[PDB]
Parts: sequence; C-alpha cells; structure tokens
Amino acid sequence: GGYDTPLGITNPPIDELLDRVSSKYALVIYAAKRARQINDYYNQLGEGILEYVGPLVEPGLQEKPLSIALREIHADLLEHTEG
Amino acid sequence: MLISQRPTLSEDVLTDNRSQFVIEPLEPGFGYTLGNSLRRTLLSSIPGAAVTSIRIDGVLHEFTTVPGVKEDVTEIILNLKSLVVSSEEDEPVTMYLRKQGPGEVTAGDIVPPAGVTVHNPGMHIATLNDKGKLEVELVVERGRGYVPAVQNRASGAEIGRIPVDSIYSPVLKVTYKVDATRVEQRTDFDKLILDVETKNSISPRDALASAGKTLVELFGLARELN
Amino acid sequence: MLISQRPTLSEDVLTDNRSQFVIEPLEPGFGYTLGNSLRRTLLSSIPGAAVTSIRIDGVLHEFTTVPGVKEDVTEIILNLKSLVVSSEEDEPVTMYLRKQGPGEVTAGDIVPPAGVTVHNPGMHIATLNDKGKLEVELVVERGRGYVPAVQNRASGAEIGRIPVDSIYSPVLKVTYKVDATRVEQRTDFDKLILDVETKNSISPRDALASAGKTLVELFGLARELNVEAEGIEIGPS
Amino acid sequence: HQCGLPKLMALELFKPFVMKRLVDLNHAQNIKSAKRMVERQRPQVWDVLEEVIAEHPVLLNRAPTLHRLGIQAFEPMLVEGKAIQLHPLVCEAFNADFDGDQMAVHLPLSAEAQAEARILMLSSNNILSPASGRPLAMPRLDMVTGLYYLTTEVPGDTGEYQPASGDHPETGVYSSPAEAIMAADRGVLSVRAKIKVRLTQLRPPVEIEAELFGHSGWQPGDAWMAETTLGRVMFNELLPLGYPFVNKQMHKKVQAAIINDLAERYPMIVVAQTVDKLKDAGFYWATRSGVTVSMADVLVPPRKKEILDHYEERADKVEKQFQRGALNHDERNEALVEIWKEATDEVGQALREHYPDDNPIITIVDSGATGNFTQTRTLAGMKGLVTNPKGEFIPRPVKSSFREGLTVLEYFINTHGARKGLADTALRTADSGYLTRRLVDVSQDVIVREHDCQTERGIVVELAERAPDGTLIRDPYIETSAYARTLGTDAVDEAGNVIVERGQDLGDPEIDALLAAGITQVKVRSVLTCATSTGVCATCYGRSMATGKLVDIGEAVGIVAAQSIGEPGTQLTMDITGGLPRVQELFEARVPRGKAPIADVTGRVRLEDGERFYKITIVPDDGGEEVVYDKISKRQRLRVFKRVLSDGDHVEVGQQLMEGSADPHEVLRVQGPREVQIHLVREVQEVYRAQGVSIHDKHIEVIVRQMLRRVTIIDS
Amino acid sequence: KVPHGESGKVIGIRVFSREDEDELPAGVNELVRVYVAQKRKISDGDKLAGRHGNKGVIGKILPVEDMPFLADGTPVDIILNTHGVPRRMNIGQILETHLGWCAHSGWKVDAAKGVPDWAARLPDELLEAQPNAIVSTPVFDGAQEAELQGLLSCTLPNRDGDVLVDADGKAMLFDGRSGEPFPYPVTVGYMYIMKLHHLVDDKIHARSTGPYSMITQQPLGGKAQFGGQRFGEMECWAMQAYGAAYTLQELLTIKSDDTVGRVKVYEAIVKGENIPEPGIPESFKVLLKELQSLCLNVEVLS
Amino acid sequence: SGLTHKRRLSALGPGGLSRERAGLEVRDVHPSHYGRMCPIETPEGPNIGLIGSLSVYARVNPFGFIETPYRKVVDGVVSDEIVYLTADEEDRHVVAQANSPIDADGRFVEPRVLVRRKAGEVEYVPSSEVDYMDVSPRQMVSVATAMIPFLEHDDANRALMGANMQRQAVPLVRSEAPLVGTGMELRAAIDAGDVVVAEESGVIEEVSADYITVMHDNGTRRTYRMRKFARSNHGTCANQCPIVDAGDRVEAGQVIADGPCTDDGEMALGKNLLVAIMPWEGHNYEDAIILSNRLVEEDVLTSIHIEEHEIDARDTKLGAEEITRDIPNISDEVLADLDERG
Amino acid sequence: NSVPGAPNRVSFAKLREPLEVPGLLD
Amino acid sequence: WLSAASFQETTRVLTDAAINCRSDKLNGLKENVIIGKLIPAGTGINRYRNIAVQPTEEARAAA
RNA sequence: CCAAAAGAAGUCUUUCUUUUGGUUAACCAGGAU
Ligand SMILES: [Mg+2]
Ligand SMILES: [Zn+2]
Repeated sequence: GGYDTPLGITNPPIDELLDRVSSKYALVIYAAKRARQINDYYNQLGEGILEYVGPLVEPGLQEKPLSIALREIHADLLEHTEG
Repeated sequence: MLISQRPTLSEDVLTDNRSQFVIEPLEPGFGYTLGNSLRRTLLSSIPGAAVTSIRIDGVLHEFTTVPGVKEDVTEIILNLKSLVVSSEEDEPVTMYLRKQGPGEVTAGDIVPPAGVTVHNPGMHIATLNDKGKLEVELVVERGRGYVPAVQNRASGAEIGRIPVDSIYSPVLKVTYKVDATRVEQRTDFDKLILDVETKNSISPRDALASAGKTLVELFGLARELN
Repeated sequence: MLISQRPTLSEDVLTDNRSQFVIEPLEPGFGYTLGNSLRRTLLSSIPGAAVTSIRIDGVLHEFTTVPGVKEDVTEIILNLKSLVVSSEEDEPVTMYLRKQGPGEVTAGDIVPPAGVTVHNPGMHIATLNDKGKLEVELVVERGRGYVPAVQNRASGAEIGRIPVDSIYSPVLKVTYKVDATRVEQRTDFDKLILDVETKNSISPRDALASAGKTLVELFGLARELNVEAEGIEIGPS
Repeated sequence: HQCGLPKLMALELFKPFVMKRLVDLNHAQNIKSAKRMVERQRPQVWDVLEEVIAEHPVLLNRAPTLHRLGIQAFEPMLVEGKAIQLHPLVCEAFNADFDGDQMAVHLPLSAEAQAEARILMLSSNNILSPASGRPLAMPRLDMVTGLYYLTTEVPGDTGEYQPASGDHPETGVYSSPAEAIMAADRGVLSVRAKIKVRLTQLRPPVEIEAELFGHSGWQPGDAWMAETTLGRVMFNELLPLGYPFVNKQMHKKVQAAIINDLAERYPMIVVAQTVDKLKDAGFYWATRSGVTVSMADVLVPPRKKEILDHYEERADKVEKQFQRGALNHDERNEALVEIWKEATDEVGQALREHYPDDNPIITIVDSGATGNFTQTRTLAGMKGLVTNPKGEFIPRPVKSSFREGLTVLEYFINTHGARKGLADTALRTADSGYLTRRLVDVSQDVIVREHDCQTERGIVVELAERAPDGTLIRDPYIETSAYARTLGTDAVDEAGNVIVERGQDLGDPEIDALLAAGITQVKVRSVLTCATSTGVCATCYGRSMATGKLVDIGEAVGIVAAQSIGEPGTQLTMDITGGLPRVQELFEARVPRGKAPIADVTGRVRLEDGERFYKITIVPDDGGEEVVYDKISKRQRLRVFKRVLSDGDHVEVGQQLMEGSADPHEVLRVQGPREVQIHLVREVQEVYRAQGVSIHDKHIEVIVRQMLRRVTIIDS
Repeated sequence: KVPHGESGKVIGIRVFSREDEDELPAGVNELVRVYVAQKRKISDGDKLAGRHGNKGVIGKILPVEDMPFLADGTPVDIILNTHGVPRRMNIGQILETHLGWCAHSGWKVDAAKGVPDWAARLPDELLEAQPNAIVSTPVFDGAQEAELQGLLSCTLPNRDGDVLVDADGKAMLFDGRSGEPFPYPVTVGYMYIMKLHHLVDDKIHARSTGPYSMITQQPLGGKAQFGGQRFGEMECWAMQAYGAAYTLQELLTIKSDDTVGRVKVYEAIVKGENIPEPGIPESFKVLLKELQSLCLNVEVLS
Repeated sequence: SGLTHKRRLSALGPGGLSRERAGLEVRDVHPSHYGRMCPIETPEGPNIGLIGSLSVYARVNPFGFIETPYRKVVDGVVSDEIVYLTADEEDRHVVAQANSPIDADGRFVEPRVLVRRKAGEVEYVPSSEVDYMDVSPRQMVSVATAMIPFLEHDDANRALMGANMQRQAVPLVRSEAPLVGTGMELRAAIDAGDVVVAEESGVIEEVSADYITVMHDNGTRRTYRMRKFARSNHGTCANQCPIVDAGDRVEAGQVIADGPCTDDGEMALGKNLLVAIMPWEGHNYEDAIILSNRLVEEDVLTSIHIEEHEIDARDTKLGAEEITRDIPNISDEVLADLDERG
Repeated sequence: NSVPGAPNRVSFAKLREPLEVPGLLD
Repeated sequence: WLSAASFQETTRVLTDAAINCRSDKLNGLKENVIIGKLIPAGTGINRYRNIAVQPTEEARAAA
C-alpha cells in the first residue's frame, strides 16, 4: 500500500526519517543542529569562510533551512554520534 | 443512434418582469446541469446600478434624526435600499430629492439627471409634517454583485457623507424544471424550462443574454486548447 | 465589464491517456458553475462507436456456456463490451469474428468492414480447446454517451441476437475538485482541477476541446437573444 | 495537518518575519519602513506573508488541557474571517464542539522549537490515544452515517443482478466500475443495489485470492469477478492498494477495526491519508442519505394503551392490597416499581419491533453515529420511572413521551433528576481537575532511563482461565492487562518446546499462539518489579501505547500515566462509594467508608448473631490466638464467595468477611506488597471498566509503584 | 485615547464644567464624555440560538446561489444539522418549524360537509388563516400533534397551484451547488432564531510584543492593553509528556520574562541570525528576594 | 434581561450561603417550589440552584413567605373563589391540576384525577376529596420560561438553556415578532417598561421621531419624548420609535411607541428564518450552523453597539489640569479632528 | 386581550384562565 | 523543598526546610522548569542533547 | 526601544548630528466552554 505524494510540512515521510535514527528525540536534535549549521553558513557566506558547509541538496526558490536539513537526513548525506 | 438535432430556445412571456425559456432537445441528464449553470450565472454576475451613498443637509452621521421627519436616518436609509434604478453611464452621477411641508415622500420625488431613471415611483421613503423639510442627494453607480459600504476615510469626503451598501443585481428569482422522456426504445432527451423574474430594471431577455455572454467567454477559454 | 484577473489552463500528463487540467484563478463562485457542466459534456457529448448487440452460434435458449469454449457467455459479452472501436458510417454495420481449432481468440482476429477500425487489436476474448470453433457476429453503430441495453423491439426478426450495453463515449471517467487560491487580500478565489481519462481512440486534450466547443455552441443560444448586452469579458488570450 | 488562521492574526504573530522578508526583497529600505508598511497593511505584505508561514508550524491549544493531545502543531493557512478553522477529525482529541469554544495559538521561534512541532507534536503523527492505543482520528457522527449509507445493500433496488430467465442473458453484470458509475449517473443503477463487477485494481479477499490466483497474489492488473454493491467498491477505492477487499456494512465497529488494522500494519502517513479520504466520502454521502427529523418520522407504538392498561390493573391490585393492610409502605413501593419497570421494558420492545430499518432515527442510532435506544424510547414510546431528590424512584410513573408532551406534574417531577445531573456534572469537573493535579505531582520522577535492567522478577497474568468442563475461554479484560508486555520467562506447555521466548512484545499473534498451545498463566515484566535505581527501564515498561513500538529512553511515563488516569474523569458518574470519590479514596490510601474486615488466618469461623451487631471469630488452624471482630454493625451484609458465609465455613488468609471495601493498609500488613498491589490495581480498574473506559494497567502500575517506595522504622 | 480594537463614528459629546455651576465630585473642574457607535453585521463565528436551547456558532455563510432551494426557486436562509435534534431531546423545535410553515403560507380547513374530527376541538377562527398569520401556543396548553398534522395536510398554495411542502412536512430541495435534486425530501419550515451577544469581534486577539508588567516582567493580560495568552500549569504537563524540552524552555524564558533574551531574540529575528540561548527568568529572582524578606537565607551554590 | 433581573431570588449574599460552600442538598428543587419558584430557569455554571426566579402568579405576604393562588372546589364544584396559600396550607390540603376535564359546570368528567398530597406525593384521588385546583397551567413557570412554545416537548436540560439564552439576545436594527409565540410577549413587553404607554386617552396631534403630542379630551396636552440611540448598561442600543399617526385616537394603557426589542408592543428578540434540517457537506458539523448571504445583504441580523469614554480635569496639589489643543510633542496631522477646544 | 391596542394573535388554548397575570413588577 | 513548596502547604514546608537547612539538588522536572533550565526528560537528556552532526566525507567530496 | 524640535546632504523624502520627553496593582461582581 504505497502512499501518495506527501504535501507540505509532511514531506519527507516521518517513518523514513525515523529509519535513519534510533528515536524521534534524536531526530529532533539532528535536524535542529543541521539547520543551525545551514543558517550560520548563510549568514557567514558573504563574510570570511568558516568550517560550516552546505546545503548538500539543491534548495528551493525559498526554503527554510530546517526543511533542508530533513531533506538531507532522508538522502543519507549526514552522520551523527550520540552522547 | 446519433441524434443530430441541435437544441433550440424559445421564449414565453408570462408578464413584463417574468418569463420562461424552453430549451430542447437536450441530451439525457444534461438538463439539470445546464439549468443550474444558467441560474448561477443569472443570480450573481448580471451588472446593474445602485445608490452608493447619500448626503442629507441637516445630518452629520447615520445615527441622528431629521426635525419633522417621522423616520430616523437609519429607517430612511433602509427604505432607500429598496430603490430600483438603472443608469447608462459609467461615471458616478448625483440625483436630488427636495420636499417641503406635510405629506408622504415617494421615489417619484427624486429628480434624476439624464440617463438614470427610477422604475418604482410609488415606493415609500418617509413622512413629514408641518415642520418637516427633507433635502437629500444620492449617488448612483454601476457595478455587479454586492459591495459593502465604503469607509468614509478611504475616499476624500466630508463628515456629511453617508456611505451605503450597494446591491447591483437586476435579477430577482430564477428557477427551472426538466421534463425527461425515457422511452423503452432508448431514444431519450430532456427539455429544460427555465423561469426568470427580474426587478423591473431589465427584462429577463436582457439578463439571459448577459448570462450567455459570460458563459460563452468562460467556456471558449477551454475551447482554444489547440 | 472586465474580469480583472484572466484565468488560464494547464495540463499535467499522468499516463498515455490520462490528464489533470487546472483552471485558475476563477472568480469566487465560478468553480462549480463550469465544473459540473464540463464534466457532463465530457461524459455525454462526444460521439463514439460501440458494439450494440452480438449473436453467437450455438447459443439460442441456454445462455450458461458455449460449446467448445472455456469462458461462459457473460464473460464473452463483457469482454466484447470493453472493445475500443471507431466507425464512420451512421448505419449499424455488422462484423464477424470466426476462428477454429484450439488457441486464443484476440480482437485482432476480427475482420472489420470498410470504415470500422479496432484500436486495441491485442485484447483477449476467449480460449478454444479440443478442435473448438467460435463464430460471433457483432453489430456496431456510433452513438453518444452511455445507452443501456435496448430490448428486442421485434423478437421474431432475430432469435439469437442478444443486446448489450453500449459505451459510446470515448471518455471513461471524469472527476473535478475546487480549491481556494490567491495572496491578493482575498484568499477566496477558485481553482478547478479536472481529471479526464479516455480510451485510446481519443486523447484527453481533444475530448476537452470538443466539450468546450459544444458548450460554446449551447450557450450561443442564450447569447444570441440580445447581441449588444453587457456581460463579463476576459479579454484577448 | 493544516489549520486555517485569520490573516489579520497571522500578520500580527509573524510580524518580525514579514518585516525581515520585506527588507530582503527591497520592498522597504530600513526595518522602520517595513514596520510602518506592516502596520499600515500595504498590498504587498500579503504576498510576503503567505511566503513566510509556509511550513512554519503553529501550536493550537484548548483549555482545560486534560491530556497530551490538547496541544497540537498544525501548518497554518490564511483564511477569510475572524474564526480559526479546525479540522473535524481532531475535535475528539481536543474535546472541542463548536457551540462557542475558543482556542489559543502559540508560535515557535527557534530551530529546536520548530523541529519539535514538526516531529513530536504534529497532528498527523499522533493518531492513536496514548492511554489505550485506540485511534482518535476516526470518522464520527456525520461521517459514520455517510459511510453506513454508502455501504449498504438494499434488496430489490434499481438495477440489481438478475439471473438468466431463459429468454435474455444475465443482467446487472458490469465490465468495470467506470461503466457502473456511468450507469448510476443515468439513474439505471442504484449505489446500493447488488451487482457483479469485473475489478482489476482492488485486491481480492483472502479466500478468493487463494482459490483463483494462488501463485503469490493478484499482482495489480489481474481481473476478478466481484458480487457487491457499487458503494462498497467506492469505499474500497479509498483504502490502500494492497488492503484486501472488505465486503461488509460499515457499522462504526467495522470502521474502527479497519483503522486499527491499518495503524498496525502500515506507516502513519498512509493512515492519515486514508482517514482524510474517508472523511471526504462520509461528508459527501451524508448529505444524500436523507436523514431528517419530522414528527411524521417519530412513530408511536400501535398498542401502548393496551399495555399501559394491562399494567395499570396490576398496579391497582397492589394498591388495593396495601389499602387492606396486607403489606406496608416499602413493600407497596417495591411492587409498584417492579410493575412499572416491566411495563417500560414491554413498551420499549413494542417500539423496537414497530420501527422500520430505514427510519432516520433508528438509522442514526444503529449505525453507531450517536445516541442509544433509551433516548429513542423516551422520545417516542414512554419515559417511565423518575427519581426523587433523595434518589428513590417515584412510583407514579411518568407515562407520556416527549412526542405527546408531558403534563405539568410529570415535567415538575422530571426537573428533580435534571438539576441533580447538572450539579453533579459541575462538582465532578472540579474534582477531576484536582485529582489530576495531585497525580501528576506524585509521579513525575518516573522516567525511562535504561534499555534493560536484566532482572528476573515479574507479575503473573490471568490470561484466559480454564473452563469447568474443559475449554479455554478468553479473559474479557485481556487487552488492558496482557497486551503490550515483555515476557520475563518462557512459555512451555505439556513438556513441549518453548512456545514464546523471553523478551517478546506479546501482541495478538503471540497471545493467540499461547491460547492455542493451552497455557493459562504467564509471567511478564512490569514496572512494579523494576531493578533500576532511578526511573524504569524500557523493557519493563514495554510497548508504548501511542507509538506502537518499544518505549524510548527519555519518555516521561509518570506524567503520561497521570494524564491517562485523570483525563477520563468528567465522564465518571458519581454508603459504599462507587464513582470518582472511590478513586480519590483509593489513591489517597484512606480507610474506606464502609470498611469490611478481612480474615487474618485460615480456619473455620464462629459467628454469633448478637443484638444490634454481629460478632465474628476466626478459629486458627495453628491454634495460637483467636482473632475476634466484634462491632461489625448489622447494617452490612455477609460476603458470598464461590453461598453466604455459613458458620464453621473455612476462610482464606485474605478472605473478605463482610460485604464492602477492604482497607489497603490491613491487606498490605497481612498478605504482603504483591497482594496489595493486585488489590489496588483491580479496585481502580473496576471503576473505569464499569463506566466503559479503557486504560491499560501499566499507568496504574506506575502510580502504585510510586505509592510503595518508603518503609517505616520500628527498631532504630 | 480610544483603546485597542475599537472604532466607529462619534455620535455624542457631553461636556460638563465648573463654570456653569454643574454638580461634579469634589476637586473636579471639568468632565467630558464621548460616545462611539458601531454597526455590526453577522459573520462567521457569531453565536446564534433558538428558543429551545439549540445554540451554535456560524460555520459558514454561503452565497445565495449555492443554497438548497425549493421548487419555486426560493433559497433557504439557514441549515441545521439532523444529528443534534434526536439526541438532545428538544424535538419541540421541529414542531415549531412545522407550525411556522403553517403560519407562513396560511391554511383553510375545508368544513364543506362537517368539520373534520381532528378539528373538532380546534377553536373557531382557526379554521382558516391568512398568509403571515401570527398564532400562539401557551406553554402547557397548545397545539396537539393531530392538529398540526391536520393543518399541514391543508395549506394554501404560494402563487400558482403548487403546494411546496407535503403532508409529512417535508419538501423536495434542489442542490444549488451541483444542480441535481436531492434524492429524498427534506424538512423545511420557519424557525425563530436570535443573535446572542458573543460576537467574534470582541473575542479575537493577537500579540507579538507589547506592554510588560512592572513587578514581574511578564506580559500583561487582556485585549484592552494587549497581553499574552497564559501558558498555564496544565499546558506545561502536555509539553513534558511530549518530551519537548526546548519548546517549553523558550516559552518560559525568552517569551515571558528573560529581560535580555527578549530584545536579543527580536534583533536576531529581524537580522536573520540564530536565536540566542535563554538566561534566567526574572520571577525567580523576585521569588528569591521575597524569601529573603521573610528572614530566610536563601542562597544559590555552585 | 431587566425584567428577569428584577424578579430574581438569590440564596447567596450577606447573611446567606456561599457559592463554593453549598452542598447538593440546597441546590435541589424541593416539591414545595410548585408555583413559587420556577424549577427550569437557573444559572448553568457553579451558581446552579442558588439563584432562581419568582413564578408568574406568586406574591409575597407580609412575613416574607411566597404565596400562590388556588381555585377552591366545594363539594366537587370548582368555584371561582381564588385563595392565596403558602407552603404549609398547601401541604395540609389536596390540590388538583389545572388541565383537568371541567364539564362546563365545574365538575370533573371522571372521578380519578392526579393530585398532590402532603409531602408532594402524586396520586389518583376520587374527585370528592379535592380541596383546590391550580388557577391555570403556566403557573409553575416564570416569565422567561413562559415564552418557549412547545415546552412540554423539550427536556429540562434544554429548556433551561433556552430560557437562559433568551436574555442574551442583542436588539437588532429592525424587529419582527414571532409567527408562533405563546401570548406572554405582550404582557412582558408592557410590564418591562421599555415602551411608551398612553397615560390618558386622547387624540394624537404631532408625531415625529423625537416626540409625540397627545391632546387629551379636556384641554390638556402631553408631550412624550423618545430615547434615540441611547446606550444601555451593556453597550447596546435603546432606540424608541412612534407607532401612531397624526390622526389616530389613542386610549389609556395603549402602546404608543416601540422599544429596543419590541414589534408593535410584543417582544421580538430575533427573526423568522426559512430553515432546512439536513446535514450539508459537513459545514454544519458538531453544532455549527450555515447561513445564507442574503441575511448579510439585507441587514437582517445587523445590530448597533455604543461605547462610552470619559475623562475629567482635576485640581491636584500642583493645580490647573487643562483640556486644550496645545499638547506637547504632538504634531498637527494628529490634531486635525479635534475642534477649537480639545 | 385586555390591552386597548394590541395585535390580533389567535390562540390554540382550550382552557379558560380565571385569574389575569398580576403586575410583574409588583 | 522547592517542588514540595510549590505543590502545597508552602508555609509549613518552608519553615521546616529552614529549620533543617535542607539543600535542593535541582533534579526534578518541576524545579528545572521553575529555575529556567532544560528538563531532564525527552530531548533534554545528555544522550540526545549532545549529538554531533557532520556531513559524510563522501558528501563533502561531492560538494 | 518610540515621539517632538533644530541643523546638513540628497531624493522631492530617506540618512547623519544635538536637545527634551517617554508604566500599575488588589478586590468584588458578572459571564463562557
Ligand atoms: Mg464546547
Ligand atoms: Zn527494569
């Protein structure tokens, strides 16, 4: 029973994201920290270079960084280590 | 089994402000749909003219009273909302109503300028007495649908201006019926009888013409796909 | 009187014969005015052709099974019912499909007369076993819409002929929806989303164009009463 | 996952975000210009506003927040008006009807705050109730009626299937559901008429799939002949592609079962989309079902007068017997009450037999949409007995239905019960709030902190006790005591190999296997026996009723348990207490109102029926000391277990002698901690079960665990 | 100044003065009073109600064309749901509805050859009524069901020889939105509904930033000033149950009373930066001072 | 709202119980309330049972005990001798029902009729022991609950809400009396005091939106002034408009001018609307409602609200508070509406 | 029924009321 | 003593705590909420609150 | 962090400089879900 195209805030599907991590609590911090990194990159883009990179996936015409983070977690382009 | 008899429309005049148009022969099941399409167009998208605001010499707002007039400005405004007036020119125009001494004030006392005309001179507006003196100027404008009162600040207007809700709808009541002929030989068709009644501003023929002109454009939109 | 914002029309091809047209931004209330009319016109105003009746040898009184054929009568009837055929002659023409010996009967085995054509030659119809023979005559005429089975007006004229339902319309399934749109202080306009599916004898765009032409012709009757009447005009494309 | 927000409210919550974008898009020069534009509501702000709110969650909340699902995150979308538009499927979660309620809207700001509102609190991620695991986004009311009308089979309807008559072939066979829809649009077919269709995109049932295709399955595209109504095909086109074909009438129970199955076997997104499609179909077909109320549809029983006269004769005879002194006042009242209860039941039966099956009222009642048949009997047939201000029945009784109209006295004597109910409701809401507040505070240090304490202790579960003649009758209350547990030992039967291994979720398949193998008791892990120093482990707690999998390693189980216990207050109707006061005195560990003494040692019991009070003595089999309970006022009865307590009967160590409530303190002192735990959990569950509320036992286990942490020092 | 969320014409100004020896409270030299008037229409969310406890807010306001209309083209004014009537046991409204129609169209009982049995006890002067008649049914002595059924069976046509509502009280409606008639007859009538004083215009409120209290720096309350919606104690348990720690921290620190966090987050938002970390709420320090004022030596260690 | 406010009996106050301290035994409806306090009308919140309304026919005797009128039956003959009884006298005797089969000569059709015994028990007594009967039905209900048609077909829970919600309705610009009422509207409107009643009979001289002049039969002339767009305690409108012409002859006690919620002297709190009872697309789902747009175009349910603002000038020790246009730190664009003196 | 100028509102009442409602503000 | 003082009987709890010179370790959900910290539950625990995100070497090479 | 005044530049209305000014609570009552 395949699903239809997810709409808006429900894309990508949450189950596929949870397959990447152990729990949803881990996914929250995963995505939040990556979003902070993306926003830091954007603010620092015009200024001196820093370690922070990204986005690793082509962004939309206007896309909030948090969404981008999830779209990377789904693509399996990141890695994390819990405490 | 291809029936190649194009539909035709015929009129039957019940009275001056009402009529019935019969369209036949239609395909089986396409009577209610066509009738409802015409009814929706007639009841919503027919242009007309209506009063947009009034100004009374002695009053500053809508919540006051005119000396000598039995009604208050609110009741007078609600009475004027029943006027049926047809205009012929785009720009706003003004008509005047002046009355002195005792007596009833009817819509026939309004002195329209060229082009505009009042179709119900017998409507009641107010009643005066020996101390009464009424002097009100009305603004008539063209449009369609229902437009709420325009704020006095939006335009450049004095404190004496009274905005009024405008209803530019000439049509009053539209209905229809279908007479389906389902024969055992499977040669079927419909027969749409559409009844239209307008408020004496335009004849039902003119309202059905406007409905047809709107729908032809909106469907030729899709016709020119290739 | 101008409309202000002109509507458009775009297609989203999903399958070989399946589309999803979107019309926007329609005035607040014209989503339903033309959605249902367009759906009805698509489903019941496009001329087409379909099998009207069939006669099969060996089947006169008992309609349970056909000798020498695996599939029962009803299965054969509803296999022939979903046959895409196009015709030009108004009069009902007759076709014969005949095959002997074991094997599979396919729509490509039909020998159509001049004018009649079959657009899905590779459709399974029946299976023959043990030197079986099948020979069935189809009656094909062009109509419009969906016409249930027409019962025998003259029973004495033909005894083996059995009427079947006629799906004349090349459009099989149509649905529509209405949404809201616009960031222009209104957020209350309409967006009509058609979903047209056809046979392989026509494409959804052609069906929509024909439906639009039919509706324009219909509402021309209302328009012609008073030519110089004021309405709402969208302007040049 | 969407909520409609008025645009003047959205423009205010999102003011800084709109100002930043206005400055970014060169619509303004400095932040002051953008701030003035927004306050002046220039045309372009809207074009920016809809860009800002895209995929930015907003938290909606309605007070009182009894449970977790009172706060939920939705994606906002601008709408015209000043009212917030709420999806109809979440009203059960918020407990929000539309008679004038209000809700509050909060806006998350930071990245972590936004991530939690999309992944933890989103409305489409929480479909199952955390208290019991049942879905909360089911169709209800109008939707149930629509789907019940759609999927119904009316014999002899239009265009039904007709077998061959010998002159013409079969009729009613359609080559595809598209042809069926085309036929229905022409009036030749009825959406509730039995037909035969050739389906190629709907998976066949289990038996048909096995007996027609075999191999592996239908493999979408393969055709099969289905005999059903068009409405059922329309209904099944809403379910996932791989879901078998459901050919049944969709009573509310059937829809609940289907949604439970989808939740178990499919991801959350599929379930959310399916419930949305079901909502749409139910709302579309409810308008067409023709359910209206008119006084012509409220039929009256044909022979109510005969029944009422027949029982009036009996009432007259009883009154005459009383008038001659044959019986006292109480006997007369009891006789009259029995007569009138019988009359009410007979009138209800007559009314039930009279109504057709297509009446709007019995249709709304029978489809599970709303209401019960008692209200229908009151409306149409007869009201019946009514209560006093004290609570005893008036023997009159009320004899008119609300269709005919009550007289003055009947209305007056009805107002008694009406006002009693209203006052009870008010006091009940207050008490429930207070109880929940205390429960959340006692247990908030219970948090899952590990994955396995690797202990061996556990609790046994009754699990379908054996039948007398020999048979396994399943325990009725097994979904709330054995499901969602992890085994602490292995299940072995009749020397057979281990049926179920240690550490198993113990779901439906495993319970079915255990029942088939023929075992009655199993030992499962529980929080009452957790070995962790602070908080519980994840294996002991077990499956999370909301997520459906094993609980996480940060879950606050204490607050969830407190909210699950206290949320179903309100709907808990109030000398032995038996309502919300009963729960309050259970958790407070107070001595019960009607305390019932319990035996302290086994042996036979000598009972002396003194004057104004009994006297019980327990004969110890050991012979050390005799325990005597003297006062035991005669008002209370004598307990019956298995026959009323008979002199010389043998009693158990924890047997309850009188009829009443045993105090938790004595049972703890006599039988130990496990028995008091069992007693408390069972007593608390009884109150909820009686009212028809499902709470899994692990929440009560958490609370009881927190009640039993300390010990009292006797020898320093 | 005219407070928040108000407008309208100024209709009256009443000014007193000590000069004209008007009686005022001691120490007052002048007193001015201004009246502002508004004209409110009905809108979504406004609360309506009948006389039988059938309340409910206005869900939608449809245009006139897409509403179920009778056979003569008359749209209905209001639509009420069926599922609420039988369950709440207020069937009286339905009866009113029925009688309303008989009062609207008017009736005439045909006593051609003897008055019918059901109208045997119906007071004369009720055997015929003109359209838009006004009737009265005293509270506990009124119209019986038999009389209502009889009156429904005999009722006048509207303009032509058409009776729109049959003997059962139900009429065939047309789907104004799709055009097809509804499959079954519907119950139509006239009901007397009132407009309750619970309008939305007084209920809606929103805030991004505004006034803050003095002793504790949390935002104010109420629509008149501005104020924020309370995030109570019961709403904090739900967030803890969800496990959302950061949402609760931001709600209780940088949205209510972190005096520097508020300005820093506003600047970060307007400048597109990252939201900074919260500090310490001010109410906690107020609490520490209040405890120290009780001669309790509260100290925070490290 | 005002009429019901004046006929209210509150059990809470100085010398009475408290809202958060009263139990369920004082909120109940005692069987001695029949005819003395309405059992339906009462607050729904936590005040339920502590506040009630006096019944229609009830009065208060010198000692403060509420009384009700009863029509006394002598030897089975229902006389017209009305006697006012209090709770104890009613307790001693046997009281029948108003809606009983009187046979045009004050004699019951059948011997068995429902009665009320000492402790409020209801029984069937042969029609020879009855001592009294109720003057009428509608004796146990108050003014608000007497205006609900078909009350005997509604449950008490819904009747209570319907009665409590008739005093929240806002006055509309134009009023319309119900097609189906209960005959209590006229009396309630007249006794509320929101209409102008011709004090003495005469002939109308002048009529205007502001005043009415009445020429009494003997020389004297009386001028009634009207309250035009006056604010009430809860911010609504309090209009008054004449309903008489310049030639009509009025009679003492006749209504001469309508009020806020009256239509020719009868209470009119709402409007008659054409209603269907179908479920429609789920928009009238879970107690919601659907309205036509006509009701907005035609101002059927439009209302007027008035707000009042005050400010005063006070001496203060420093002295000289002033009301003037000269305000510091204020530009001229924000001083355009203010007139010459503020 | 007793007010001089009142609208004619026909009633379904069967019984007769011996006593007229007192002054509601008495 | 902070949680107990905030639950009920503030005066008695505070006075007996003052006499006993009790020290509060700030380990509960309520105390952390009062003092404005991150609750030790759900996302606020060390295991999840100290995750180190990092692009995969392959993604860095590609970009 | 906003408002007012004065000066300079440019745009035909933004920026820079100087000066001045610039938020409550507690009770009682009445409603709502
Ligand atoms: Mg509610
Ligand atoms: Zn453990």
